[PDB]
Amino acid sequence: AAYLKLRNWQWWRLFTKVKPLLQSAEREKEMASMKEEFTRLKEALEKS
Amino acid sequence: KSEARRKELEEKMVSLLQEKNDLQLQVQAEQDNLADAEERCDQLIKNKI
Repeated sequence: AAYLKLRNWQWWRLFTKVKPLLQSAEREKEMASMKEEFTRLKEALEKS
Repeated sequence: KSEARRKELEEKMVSLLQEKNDLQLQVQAEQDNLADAEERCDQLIKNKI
């Protein structure tokens, strides 16, 4: 009912071309769970 | 990368088992052939005499 106004969209692409060039990423979601990820990754490699 | 070697080593060993029996089957045979030849030689030695 709105297609006439669909390809016609506000918040489209302006996050992602300067988004290879940056570090600090998902990262706070990472930080806590990265510490958890660090140990686990060690254990699993070990018994293989 | 550590999974993929493991799962495979397992199977290839069964293929080396296929060859394994057949090698003993040839061992069985070559020991037959040898004995065939020894009995024939044992005969020819004693017949020479």
